[PDB]
Amino acid sequence: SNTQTVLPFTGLNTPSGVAVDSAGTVWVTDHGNNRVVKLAAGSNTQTVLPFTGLNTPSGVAVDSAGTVWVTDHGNNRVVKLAAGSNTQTVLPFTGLNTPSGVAVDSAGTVWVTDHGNNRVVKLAAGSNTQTVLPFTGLNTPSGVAVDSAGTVWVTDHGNNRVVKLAAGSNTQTVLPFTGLNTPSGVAVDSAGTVWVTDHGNNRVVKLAAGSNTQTVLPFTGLNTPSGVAVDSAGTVWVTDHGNNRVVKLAAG
Repeated sequence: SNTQTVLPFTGLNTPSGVAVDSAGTVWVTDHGNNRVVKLAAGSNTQTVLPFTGLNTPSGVAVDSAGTVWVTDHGNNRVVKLAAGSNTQTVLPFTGLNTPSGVAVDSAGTVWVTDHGNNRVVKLAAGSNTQTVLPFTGLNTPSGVAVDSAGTVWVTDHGNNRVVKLAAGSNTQTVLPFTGLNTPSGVAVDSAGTVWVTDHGNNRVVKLAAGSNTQTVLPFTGLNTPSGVAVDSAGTVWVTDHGNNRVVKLAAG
């Protein structure tokens, strides 16, 4: 489409990340206000999740159970709230430094871009020992997305590239995006399409599966877009960080 919708969040400051579930509820890390906001599917009024003590939260992920995970960037930790709960838990990652993004799958595995350590880590559900993924040469990685097959995509911000690892692979693959600058976030669908917030170029790009054709989505008025989420229909949500707003565009 050529119709972009501003979601009725209020009072955002430098929003950093966005997640959308299968019901169409939208969660946003409202970075500059140290809070996570939500627009429940069917509602026109946001709520603020009962996390406590966040500092510059950088990213959010949600599963089908409605559990919400947040990279609490300024406190070097990842926090979680189960649906209905008013008290968060802290995941047993170790040695994180200003983590920038998070993704989860249906088994409960949690992946984190450990930005300040130039690495990506994961916790299998139940694990007390994170795994360092076999990426190499990352610089200030900014975001992560996973699919149902366990493939992981990472925006390697400092090197202007997107890298992926399939489950069981120990060889990283650099995707055929071109012309990226300081890319900030990544999203994927189950058709293999990859979307990136190409922050430095104020644009959102799509890489089509197979053809590897790269197109620019016709958002308008973006500035320093910070994060992205997609649904199965190809609707794309973007945290338009420089304008303190969240916008969406339906496919085509």
